[PDB]
Amino acid sequence: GSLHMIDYKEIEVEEVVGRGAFGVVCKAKWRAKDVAIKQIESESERKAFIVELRQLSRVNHPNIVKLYGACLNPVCLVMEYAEGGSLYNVLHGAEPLPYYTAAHAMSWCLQCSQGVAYLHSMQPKALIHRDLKPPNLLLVAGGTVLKICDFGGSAAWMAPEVFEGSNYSEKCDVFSWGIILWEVITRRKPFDEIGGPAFRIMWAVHNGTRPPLIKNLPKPIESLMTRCWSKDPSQRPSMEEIVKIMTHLMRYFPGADEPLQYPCQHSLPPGEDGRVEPYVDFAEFYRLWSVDHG
Ligand SMILES: */C1=C/C(=O)[C@@H](O)[C@@H](O)C/C=C/c2cc(OC)cc(O)c2C(=O)O[C@@H](C)C1
Repeated sequence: GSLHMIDYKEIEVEEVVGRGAFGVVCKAKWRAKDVAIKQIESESERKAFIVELRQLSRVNHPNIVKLYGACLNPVCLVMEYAEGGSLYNVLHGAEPLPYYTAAHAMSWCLQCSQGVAYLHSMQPKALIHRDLKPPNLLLVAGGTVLKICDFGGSAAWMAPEVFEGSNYSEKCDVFSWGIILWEVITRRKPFDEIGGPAFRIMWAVHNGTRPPLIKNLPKPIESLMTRCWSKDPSQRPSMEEIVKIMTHLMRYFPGADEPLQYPCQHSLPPGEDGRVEPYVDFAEFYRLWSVDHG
């Protein structure tokens, strides 16, 4: 895999757009176009920036944030600017929050599984993301196109074998994906009710706690979600299987290409009796499903 060699002088560093695992993300201008720059803040980040460089140099997929190139003085990654910001901000950010549909929710998850299945298909060795969560998922094309960034606060999406220090596989990303599917359908932060620190989430998840069940969730979606959540990573489906299932389910989710443009004030969490109400509405799914089946 190859990457551009860029002069920091060619970059017009604009405002800070966020902060990740290491470094800082700024909006910037490079070769008349808009970019996202992840600059180095401390000498300790060098090993991570280099590993991210060699990894992202071989990665080319529509659902993965494109790394245009890099600077080596100072060390900085020049990427495509995801104008729609993070999925976390769309779901849980500052008001006004956008309205979104069951079709957007399923589409975002399909697209995330498409990018992760590409990473897992990597030869000679599969690439594991290890930090799949809404802050690391970015949106473009009016909030309709999802792109994964920052390959590995995260305890709520972490597979129990990972924090157990156990030998884990690409099945840890499948667990995180299952949590994200619950999170987009409910528009709730997973394990928000469990007060911090992280060890309290880890203890609960390690003991079998999973997000509450969704009232009126279609049985095929419920089965997929809970299989992804399995304690035993060998019982979880592969990403290739999630892609196929999610692809087939989209026939009952039209409208995923509709940009996010509507204001939303639905933004009120009802209650918790072991079961939560979905934020999205499955009425149209059930209707479209009946036409095909009976
Ligand atoms: C991808 C994820 C990441 O580090 C997160 O911490 C993220 O939430 C920070 C924000 C990144 C960001 C934000 C915008 O618009 C607000 C646009 C972008 O292109 C990016 C971006 O590319 O972030 C990645 C470098 C990291």
